[PDB]
Amino acid sequence: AAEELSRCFSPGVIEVQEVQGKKVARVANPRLDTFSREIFRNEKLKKVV
Amino acid sequence: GGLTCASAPQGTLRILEGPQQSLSGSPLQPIPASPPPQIPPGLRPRFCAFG
Repeated sequence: AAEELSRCFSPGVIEVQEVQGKKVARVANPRLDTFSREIFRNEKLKKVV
Repeated sequence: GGLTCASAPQGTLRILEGPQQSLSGSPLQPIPASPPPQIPPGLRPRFCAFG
């Protein structure tokens, strides 16, 4: 789901880096986000942002 | 030279050119379907948010 979340925002916002075997996701430069709301199209991940 | 008359003809054979065989092929040849539009390859966000 982190690689799915990284493509719902503009390129640069959610980086997906490994922390002990799993690929967690964190915010990084929220300034870049074009505010296109593409994550609210995704049903599993409109409850995690 | 008298040219007398004769009896009634029984049947009348009609000679005519034959039907055009081997003109149409046994499968049909349709115009192929115009393709559905593709998302073109190499599409990326070219607009960065300012500042």
